[PDB]
Amino acid sequence: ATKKAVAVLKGNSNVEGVVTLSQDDDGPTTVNVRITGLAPGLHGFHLHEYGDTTNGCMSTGAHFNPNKLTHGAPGDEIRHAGDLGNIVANADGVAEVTLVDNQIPLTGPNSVVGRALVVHELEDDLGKGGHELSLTTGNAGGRLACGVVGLTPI
Amino acid sequence: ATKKAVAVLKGNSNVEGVVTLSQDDDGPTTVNVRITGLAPGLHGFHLHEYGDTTNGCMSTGAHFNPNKLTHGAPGDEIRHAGDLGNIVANADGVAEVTLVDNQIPLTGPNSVVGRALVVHELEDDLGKGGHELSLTTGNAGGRLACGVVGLTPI
Ligand SMILES: [Cu+2]
Ligand SMILES: [Cu+2]
Ligand SMILES: [Zn+2]
Ligand SMILES: [Zn+2]
Repeated sequence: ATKKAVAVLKGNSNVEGVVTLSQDDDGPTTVNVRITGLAPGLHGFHLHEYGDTTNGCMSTGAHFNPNKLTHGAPGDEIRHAGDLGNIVANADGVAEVTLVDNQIPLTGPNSVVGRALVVHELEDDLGKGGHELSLTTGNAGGRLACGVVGLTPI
Repeated sequence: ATKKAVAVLKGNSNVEGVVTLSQDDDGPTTVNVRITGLAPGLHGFHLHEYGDTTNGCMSTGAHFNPNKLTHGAPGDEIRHAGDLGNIVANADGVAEVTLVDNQIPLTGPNSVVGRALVVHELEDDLGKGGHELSLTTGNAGGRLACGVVGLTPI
C-alpha cells in the first residue's frame, strides 16, 4: 500500500529542486532529493511544520517537532521529527541523494503531507556546534528554497 | 476542532494569489480567495487532484473527484468535489471573494490538504456549455496559476 508525495522547491535565490517521497503502510519514508544551484558543500535539509509560503520560506515556521524535543541528527534519539540532516552539493552545485527516515510519514497523526521541505544556506551542525542556535535550528542559516509536500499519483 | 490551510497560487505569467481555507470539525469549508493579474471577467476555479507542480500546473491532474461524477456547478448534485465554479475578476484584474463548500474538507478520507487549487484562463461552463469538454473540465481552458494546499497555523 504505497503512498507518494512530492515537493517542488523554489525560493528567493537561484536554488531549485524536486523531492519525491514514498511510504508503504506505516513503514519508513523514502526521500529522493535533487536540488541544483547550491554552493558546493553541506546544506541543512529539514521538514518544517507548515506548508505556508505566503511571505516566503519563513512562513513554513520551525522544524516539525510534535514531540517538543531539541534539534539533532537524523540518527539521534533526541531530534525534531523534521531533522533530516545534511545533503551534500557537489562541484556542479547539485545535491542528489536518497534518504530514508522514520519520523516523516505520509499518513496518520504525524503526516507531513501539507507541511514543507526547506533547504538551508549553511551546514546543519546537528545540535553539536556549540552555537546559540545549535539546539533549535542547527545554525543552518537562511532558507534558500522550500516547497509544500503535495500528493502525487502512485 | 478548527483546521486551516492555505494555497499560494503561482504560474507562468503574472497571475498569482492567496487562498485561505478553514473548517470546523467536519462541517463546510470556508474559502477566501484573492487572485490578481486576471483578465476581467469569469475564471474557472477548481481544486485539482494532485499537489504536484513538477510540470507546472498540468501535473496537478484533473478535478478532485472521489465520487467519480461528471463536472458541474458547486450547487449541483452531479459535480466533482473540486468544482468550485467561477470567480469574477474586476477591471483591475482582481478577483476577491469568499466561498463556502461542503466537498473540500481539510480532514478525513476526502481531505484536500496536499492537493491543489487552480485558476483557469476561461469561464467554467459548469457542464452546460454543450462542449466536448463540458462534462470533464467545464471547458475552462488553460491553468493560469496553481498552488498546493498546505497546513497553516490555527
Ligand atoms: Cu530547516
Ligand atoms: Cu481546474
Ligand atoms: Zn531541527
Ligand atoms: Zn470538475
